[PDB]
Amino acid sequence: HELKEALETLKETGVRITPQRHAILEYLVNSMAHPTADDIYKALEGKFPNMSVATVYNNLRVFRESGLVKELTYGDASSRFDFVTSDHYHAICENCGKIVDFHYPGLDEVEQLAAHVTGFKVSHHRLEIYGVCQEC
Amino acid sequence: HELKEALETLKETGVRITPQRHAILEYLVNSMAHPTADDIYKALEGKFPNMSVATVYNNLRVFRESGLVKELTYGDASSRFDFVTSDHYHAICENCGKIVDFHYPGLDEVEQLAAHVTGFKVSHHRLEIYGVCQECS
Ligand SMILES: [Mn+2]
Ligand SMILES: [Mn+2]
Ligand SMILES: [Zn+2]
Ligand SMILES: [Zn+2]
Repeated sequence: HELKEALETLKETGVRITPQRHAILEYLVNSMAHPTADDIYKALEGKFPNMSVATVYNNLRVFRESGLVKELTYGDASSRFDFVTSDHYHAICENCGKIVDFHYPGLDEVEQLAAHVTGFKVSHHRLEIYGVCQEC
Repeated sequence: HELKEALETLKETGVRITPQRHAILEYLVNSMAHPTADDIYKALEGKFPNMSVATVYNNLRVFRESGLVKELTYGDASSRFDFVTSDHYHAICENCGKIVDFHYPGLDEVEQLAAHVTGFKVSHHRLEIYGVCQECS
């Protein structure tokens, strides 16, 4: 399980798992959205009455640092979060902004090709597909 | 041809070409960098003593709107600009931010595949490749 593994990964970097830090994870696993802190907040305010939104935004910043989630920094504005379940391409709606998952290998090529044509130690690549829902 | 065609396209949407508006283009064609307003500014302050940075930032915003240049919005603070041609790929330096340009036909595949697996009216795609120089340079 993705819970099981992730929970051990926290232990590994030190991070102790309080009941709320757990609740945030279980949510990130189950919710096949790409939620923002506030969606996590209002979903979990439960239940966790004394937890602030910044605190969500902090736990997430912990999880990010220990490679248990990616921060979709784009853009503006508020930030979205995936879960490094891996991996993974993003198709976004130009209108509502929803984020269907989808996979496509491969893929390299560049890495490999550009590495050739530019003389660059290629770290990784980012690929986004844009369109519309579903309408929306 | 580069200039010739572009100059005609301004004429097309109406936009009149003053000496400075011209100087900006010739620069954008010649400089196979992906300059920012300020690189264009300090390069052309010349020569064009009375033209402000915002003015550059405006003519470029004109050129953008009439599809003669793309604005590399990413990111944070300053914006980069690339004189549109065809059609087109970017590999970025994680250290100094240099932008080479490569080409990988193609393409698509998805676009097409995703369109199938998600039920989307796929407009376009964006692809960057990240690495390091060259060391840098
Ligand atoms: Mn995703
Ligand atoms: Mn380019
Ligand atoms: Zn939509
Ligand atoms: Zn570099």
